[PDB]
Amino acid sequence: DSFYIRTHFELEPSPPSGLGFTRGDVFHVLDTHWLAVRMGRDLREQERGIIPNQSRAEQLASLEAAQRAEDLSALTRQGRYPPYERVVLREASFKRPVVILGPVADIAMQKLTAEMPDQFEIAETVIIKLDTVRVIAEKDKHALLDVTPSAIERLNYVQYYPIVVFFIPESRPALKALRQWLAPASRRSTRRLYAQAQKLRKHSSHLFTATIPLNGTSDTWYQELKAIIREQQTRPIWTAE
Repeated sequence: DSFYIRTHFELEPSPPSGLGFTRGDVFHVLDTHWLAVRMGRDLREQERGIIPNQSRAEQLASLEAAQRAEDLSALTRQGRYPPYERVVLREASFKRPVVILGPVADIAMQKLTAEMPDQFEIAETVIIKLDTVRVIAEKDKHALLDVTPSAIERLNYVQYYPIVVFFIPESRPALKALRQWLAPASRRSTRRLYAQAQKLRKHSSHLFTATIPLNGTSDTWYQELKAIIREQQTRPIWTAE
């Protein structure tokens, strides 16, 4: 047989063929102890190898449960996901949340809702709740999110699959200029924000669905932004088969 599978328990790599996985990873199982291939955010096949069959998989999961006595295990329970979940690709039947990362999340989010109140609303955070995002997607709008990598992994896990856009700053000066021009009254460290972007790029790259170079003070990055949201909104995402 052949199909796509999503894994809901942890497994360590194993020499030479055995593949390791984490809650949320997806495998194109080529043949059925199963021959499988990992699927990256690219949707392009990556490491080829071996993975446990349904039966061994169920045991390995029961085991990992008993051993209990960004960790996503509470969601696997609250979601009632099985060790293996057969998935297929479909275009989202809802407007996908949009996560803006980088030193202009605030500017980007204000301009979007100001220009298009009917397609965008900022998700209100105090701590972010899924229901907040759900309520906004129900109004048929993109929920705009300013959140951590951890938040992003949770949304990916429950299959809201945000569009994640990271903005790359030229330099601390170049960013201070940009901010002074687009957020004149803003009182926030051009310094804390630049270093934050560096931290995100270093360790969080894997969660980005797009990056966009901040290269001046013109509307270009904002233009590319808008095009990228409308495009990736048509791209097929994983969903339960």
